[PDB]
Amino acid sequence: TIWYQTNYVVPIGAPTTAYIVALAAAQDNFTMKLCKDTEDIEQTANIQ
Amino acid sequence: ENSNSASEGSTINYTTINYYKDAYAASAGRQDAPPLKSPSAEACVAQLTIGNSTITTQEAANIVIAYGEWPEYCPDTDATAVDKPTRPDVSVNRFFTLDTKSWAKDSKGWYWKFPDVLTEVGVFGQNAQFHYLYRSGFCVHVQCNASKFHQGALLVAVLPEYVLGTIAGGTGNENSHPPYATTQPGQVGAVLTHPYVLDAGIPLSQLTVCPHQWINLRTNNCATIIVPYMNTVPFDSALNHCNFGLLVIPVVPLDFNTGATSEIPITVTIAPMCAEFAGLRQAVKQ
Amino acid sequence: ENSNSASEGSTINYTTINYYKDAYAASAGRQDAPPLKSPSAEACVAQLTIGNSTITTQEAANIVIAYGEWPEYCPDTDATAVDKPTRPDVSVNRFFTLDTKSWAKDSKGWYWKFPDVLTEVGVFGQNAQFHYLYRSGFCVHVQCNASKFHQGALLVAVLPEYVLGTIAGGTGNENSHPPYATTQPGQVGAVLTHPYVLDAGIPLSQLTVCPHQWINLRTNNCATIIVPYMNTVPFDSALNHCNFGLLVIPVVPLDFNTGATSEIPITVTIAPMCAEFAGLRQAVKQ
Amino acid sequence: ETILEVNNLKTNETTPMQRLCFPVSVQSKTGELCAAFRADPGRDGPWQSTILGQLCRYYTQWSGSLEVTFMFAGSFMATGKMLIAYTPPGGNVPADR
Amino acid sequence: GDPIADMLQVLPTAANTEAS
Ligand SMILES: [Cl-]
Ligand SMILES: [Cl-]
Ligand SMILES: [K+]
Repeated sequence: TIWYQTNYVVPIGAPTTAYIVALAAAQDNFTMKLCKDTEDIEQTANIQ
Repeated sequence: ENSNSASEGSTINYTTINYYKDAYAASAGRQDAPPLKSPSAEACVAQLTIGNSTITTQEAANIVIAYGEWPEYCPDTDATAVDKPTRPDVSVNRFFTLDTKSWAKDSKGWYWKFPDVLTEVGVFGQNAQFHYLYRSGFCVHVQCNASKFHQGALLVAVLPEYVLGTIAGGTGNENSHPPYATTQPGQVGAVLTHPYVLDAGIPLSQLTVCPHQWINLRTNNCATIIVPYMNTVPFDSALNHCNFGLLVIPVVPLDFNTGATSEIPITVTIAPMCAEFAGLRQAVKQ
Repeated sequence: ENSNSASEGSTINYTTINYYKDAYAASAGRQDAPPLKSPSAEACVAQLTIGNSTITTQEAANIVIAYGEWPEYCPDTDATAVDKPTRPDVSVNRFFTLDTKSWAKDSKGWYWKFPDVLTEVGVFGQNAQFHYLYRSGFCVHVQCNASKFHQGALLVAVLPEYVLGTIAGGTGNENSHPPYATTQPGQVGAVLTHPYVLDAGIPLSQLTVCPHQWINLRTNNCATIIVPYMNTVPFDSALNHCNFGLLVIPVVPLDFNTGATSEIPITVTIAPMCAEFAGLRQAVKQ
Repeated sequence: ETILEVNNLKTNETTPMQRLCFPVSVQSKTGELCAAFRADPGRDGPWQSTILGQLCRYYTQWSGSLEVTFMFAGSFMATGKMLIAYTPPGGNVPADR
Repeated sequence: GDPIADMLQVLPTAANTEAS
């Protein structure tokens, strides 16, 4: 969760809404196990 | 001679005169960064991590060490209670953030009492309630952001034994007293009614004689003060006694032009340091 | 060859055959007081003191060390969670006494689940609720006094992973399940409806294959069992999972002549040992 | 690191680019929640858009520490502080700061 | 220096019997 600790503050002349981009990655102690097929690709018809 | 003088046990040696077997009967005689100027961490993007929490400052010369003393557990030479204390460590020595205050152009100022602020928060709170005896230091971090076009200055200070007084009925004839909600406002803190005299008949102008730091909007957006345990006894009740008060007072009022963000909050984040407890029994809230 | 056999990392060496790059593809091959007989403290007025509490037994050859292993904090080689755990020590590793049970001539028997019994008791309870991860051993002490003219025998045993079952509607056609109050009865414990099968389709007669001690009224008035942490993971939720159950069952019914004291209670006193917690957040009751 | 679709709303599926960043703005009430999401790398949701999430799906189990980087793209004149928390298992989204 | 002082079960064959 990300909360406002103080506030988003600006002087006159700057936008009162902005955006944040969030990125993610694994650290060096990360590993994976038991190789398997993914749910994120399917095939419902012929690939021509 | 019996070594029962009040000065017995101090580093300073005095040359006195005596005609009795008790040392305290003797004459006063004669003797034969600075702790009070708010020593910076150096004088004694940055990141202070404690427990599972991290705040981000900028410089170590921007962290005040109250009276030049870092928090520590009670040494055996000063302890009196004989039970083994519990020092829970990471579950209690970590950063807790309280309700945020809103700084307005006409705000008077606020105060919080320690350890009252956290007696009902987290594992620290539980330990404070389950034990008769408590003791700890604190890392106090006050946060306030504003733009390069805003202006204002908060004095952030730690006043040990912050006893509050009343206006004595206005006329001074009434011996009234501050009520419980005023002396120990808890987590939300309280507002000063007469900041000039700190609601206690003493000048705000001299508050800088106490550990403090300024939050001058044009230069900084946070203040950090590390406070050691201070008391006339080595451990005490976290419920009955507040060792110190935190004061945040706008000495130079907040100002900005119409259209600039007017919602300027002030947030207090505090971490007990070297918290220890003793005299275990059932939980007591007050 | 990849060292991915299930037996990899054990003290026993096996001589196996393999034709593939993965060790687990290999044949089973051939290999090339007692931990199960409830080892007494000696085999591995007395007073056991822990924290601010003391119970009084008689002999160390009367204290069972479950599976011959004394409780210990999780070693670094077995740990997986990376945060520094909190080990509050004396505030949690101390004796807690639960509600007393009343032994009657027709009592069926009782059980308690661990750590469920203490999740709402003292500083241990608070830590169990504030942290996702919990781990500890226990010193279990069961007390029962009666006169030299009373008779009876309680089997006091520790059954790891005590999963309860139902009578399946009596007929065996209903796939019913034990309700929450039955699987985790809390501090007050619960009563067995079919002690002969431990309410789980297994024989009470073989329960002695688990760490146990008898309380035979003519010889002793208490049983003490020290239990190490047992689980397939190094830490776990104190709320979702009970590592073991304590069973107190009158195998030889209580008896005495009319006029002898008929109010014969059974009291359970337990002390967490090496309790540690991790994964701090807000308090969660369940 | 790859981009997390924290702003994965049903209402922006037809303008998918908007899923790549989320808003922060002047608040009138303090301590507000800005965004929340689970930390399960292989679960449906924000992590699915990351290559970490997609490779996780070619495996059954994982282990280790993760990192979430937040990049503020407002103006140089905008300032403020946010509290970013990771709540271990036990309940639901914390109700307040 | 320290401010606070407080801080195999079954063998390959069956056991033999020895003459009394
Ligand atoms: Cl007043
Ligand atoms: Cl049943
Ligand atoms: K033999």
